[PDB]
Amino acid sequence: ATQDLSEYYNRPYFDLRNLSGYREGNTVTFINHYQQTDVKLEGKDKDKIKDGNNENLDVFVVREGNNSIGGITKTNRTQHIDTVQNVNLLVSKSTGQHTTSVTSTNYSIYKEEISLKELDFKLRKHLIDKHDLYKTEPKDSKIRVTMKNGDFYTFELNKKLQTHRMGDVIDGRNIEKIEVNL
Ligand SMILES: CC(=O)N[C@H]1[C@H]([C@H](O)[C@H](O)CO)O[C@@](O[C@@H]2[C@@H](O)[C@H](n3cc(CO)nn3)O[C@H](CO)[C@@H]2O)(C(=O)O)C[C@@H]1O
Repeated sequence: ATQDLSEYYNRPYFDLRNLSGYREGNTVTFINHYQQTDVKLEGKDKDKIKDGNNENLDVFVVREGNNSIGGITKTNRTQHIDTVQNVNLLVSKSTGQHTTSVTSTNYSIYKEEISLKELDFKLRKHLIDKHDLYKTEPKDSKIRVTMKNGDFYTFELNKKLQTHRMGDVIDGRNIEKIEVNL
């Protein structure tokens, strides 16, 4: 399962921007000058995308198992050459009963609207790359994303993000900080 988790979060992802998605049923189809991708609506995403053509979407694609789940957002209304938000990321690791660390960095946000799919996947890749995630059993460790209004979103690192959450989106301007406890 840990193996499975690392295989999943090590997969490539594709960050598509400002294109059309065509909803037929519970599937949104995207076409690139490179790939056709079919994206499943499994959650509250089902309630916002219109049947037929939807313009000016972005989508965060991870091939499952060219099928991906969720990760669809409104594209940015304006070009933001500067970032949308700077977010303190705070990782805490206990390399034993004797030693604890905190890494404290800046996570830039470039999207007005971002999916949980994107946060979950990117943070986990980060954590794999720089903090040995999934070299050990994850147990109880969680990412937590906290907003300015105190609302929060939890990602449990012992399982994949729940498919019904992949299409949930938040306002990237209102993310306050991100905290992880390995
Ligand atoms: C609503 C809000 O502002 N935050 C709220 C979040 C948030 O609604 C969801 O993350 C959106 O996807 O949910 C919290 O709880 C989740 C559970 O919602 C989620 N869940 C439950 C089930 C089955 O009943 N399937 N998924 O499970 C996770 C942990 O894996 C969380 O508990 C959250 O993310 O923290 C509560 C939070 O206040």
